[PDB]
Amino acid sequence: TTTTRYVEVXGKKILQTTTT
Repeated sequence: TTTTRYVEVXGKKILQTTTT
């Protein structure tokens, strides 16, 4: 939960690029 990952969403996936 920091780098470029691909979580399962909308019954598929999606790229993330959020940070804390």
